[PDB]
Amino acid sequence: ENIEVHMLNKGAEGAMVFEPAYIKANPGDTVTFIPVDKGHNVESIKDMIPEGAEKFKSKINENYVLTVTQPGAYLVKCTIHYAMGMIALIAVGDSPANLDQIVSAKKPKIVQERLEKVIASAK
Ligand SMILES: [Cu+2]
Repeated sequence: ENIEVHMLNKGAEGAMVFEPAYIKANPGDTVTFIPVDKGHNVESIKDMIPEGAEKFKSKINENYVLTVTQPGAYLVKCTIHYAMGMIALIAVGDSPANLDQIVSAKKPKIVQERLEKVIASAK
């Protein structure tokens, strides 16, 4: 199945957000990122995707279809607005083995707070 995600300048959680910011998917699903506001992209974060997965980076303002195969958790960002907290978490399959590692990893304090809300007030 397909899961559609919007990239927005402003949303429920504030400025520069992905909606939804928590995405549950199964191997073989697709995640479609739609730039409803311009100035955004999607890129996988170094060491914050499962082992075996390839990294990716889309073009600014492009509609991007991501096919997820390897199970685990994926933290993705908007390259442009990562420092302002623009991130989304994709969880592929149940009990993603690297999720605690991702939560502990080093990242901007604004992104850390949003990530904690996605796993709490999101799952
Ligand atoms: Cu952005």
